[PDB]
Amino acid sequence: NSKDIREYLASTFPFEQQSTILDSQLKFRQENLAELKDQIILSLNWQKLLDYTNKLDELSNTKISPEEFIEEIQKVLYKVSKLYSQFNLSIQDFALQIIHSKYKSNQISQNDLLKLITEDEMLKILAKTKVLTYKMKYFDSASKMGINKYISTEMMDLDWQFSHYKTFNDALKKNKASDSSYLGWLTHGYSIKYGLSPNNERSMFFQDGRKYAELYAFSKSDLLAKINKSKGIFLDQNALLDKRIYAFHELNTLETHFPGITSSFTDDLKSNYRKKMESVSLTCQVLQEIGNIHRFIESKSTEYGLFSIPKIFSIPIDYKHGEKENLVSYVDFLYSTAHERILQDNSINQLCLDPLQESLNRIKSNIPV
Repeated sequence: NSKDIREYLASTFPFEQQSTILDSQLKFRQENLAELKDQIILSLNWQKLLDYTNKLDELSNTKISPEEFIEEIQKVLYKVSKLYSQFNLSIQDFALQIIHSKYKSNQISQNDLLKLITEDEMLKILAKTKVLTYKMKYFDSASKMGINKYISTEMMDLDWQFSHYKTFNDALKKNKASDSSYLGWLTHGYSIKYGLSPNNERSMFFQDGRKYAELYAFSKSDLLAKINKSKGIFLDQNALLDKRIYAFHELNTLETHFPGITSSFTDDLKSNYRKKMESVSLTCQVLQEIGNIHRFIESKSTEYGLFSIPKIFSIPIDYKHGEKENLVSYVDFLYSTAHERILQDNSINQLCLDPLQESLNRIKSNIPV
C-alpha cells in the first residue's frame, strides 16, 4: 500500500511538479530570473544578456496582446566563454518557460502557441535547448551516480524542470503528429551531437536532413538494412555495453516517433525484441527517477543545476515527520516495480538488471550516510 507515498509526492517539492511510474511556478520563475540578472550585473556582449533578462522579466509580468508577446519572445529566442554560453542557454530555457506559462495562464491561445512552435527555427530551438539544458543541469550528477548511459531523450521531459517541453510536444501532437515526430528526430540528433549518446560511427538515422526524408518517405509508404543492423547490435549479448545502449536509444526514438518502423513480426517473436525494448526503457525511466531522489537527499546551494531553485524556495534542510520513511517507500516501490516488470535473461540483464542492481547498491549504501 502506497497511500502515504502517493500523498507525500502530491504535496512535496519537486515531486509535486512531475509524475511517477508508481501512478501507472510564475513566482518561482520570477525569482530564478532575478538571480540570473544578479549574476549578469556582477559579470559586467554581456550587455545584451542583461537586455534579454530585463526583456524576459518585462514579458512575464506585464500583460500585453497575444500578438505582441509572439513577436517579442521570437526576437529574444532568434537573437539569443563557458559562463557566457551557460547564461545564454539559461536565457533560452527561460524564454521557453515563459511561453509555457503564458499558454497555461490562458494569456495565449492554442493557435497563438502553434504559430510560434510549428516554425522550423522554433522546433530546432525546442530540440537543442531541451538537450543542452538537461546536459548542463544533470550530466555531472548522472555521471557521478553511473546512470549517464541511460539518459534517454524520450524521458527528459518527464523531469520536473522540463515540464514546459512536454506541453509543447503534446500541443504539436494534437495539431499535426508529424511535427512532433520531426521534433523527436531533431532532439535525438542533438543528443548524439552534444555528447549524450556517444558512438565512434556516425548515425545511420539522425543529424542529416536526407535521413529525416528517407524516414518520412518510408512512413508514407536499405533503410530496413540499417534498422536490422541496429536491432542486431541491441540484441547482441556479446556486444560492448556502449554499442548496445547507443543502438537502444536510436531504436527507442525511431519507435516513439515513427511507430512500426522497427517492427518485424516473425523475427521479433523469436528474439523477444518488444519485451527487451520495454525492459531497457523501464530501466532508463527508473534510473532518472532514482537520480532525482539522490539530488533531493543531497539537498538535506542547489543540486539541480544552474538557476534551478532560488534561495527563497530552496528545499528545507531537515526531514518533515515521516519524510525519511516516505522516501524509502518510494525507492523500494521503484525497484520492486522494476524487478516485477523487467525481462530477466542473460541476453538482456547487462542493459536492465545489472545497472538497476548497481544503482540500488549505490542509493542504499548512501541512505544511512
